[PDB]
Amino acid sequence: NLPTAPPRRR
Amino acid sequence: SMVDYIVEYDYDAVHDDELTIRVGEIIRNVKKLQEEGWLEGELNGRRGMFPDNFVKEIK
Repeated sequence: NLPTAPPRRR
Repeated sequence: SMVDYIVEYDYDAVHDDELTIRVGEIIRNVKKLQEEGWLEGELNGRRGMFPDNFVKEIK
């Protein structure tokens, strides 16, 4: 199970 | 005091303020900045952002 990086605030 | 994190999953930087991290590395002097879901810390002489679900806090 690999993590997905959370979106940046951008 | 200071907070360190262990890298548990590889991550390649997508923006220039991000760290490229590799399993096993220790990120040091970690701080929560304004940004959600991300942390900031020192690694191999530089500072940068990293996603907080790729890493485990050393307690």
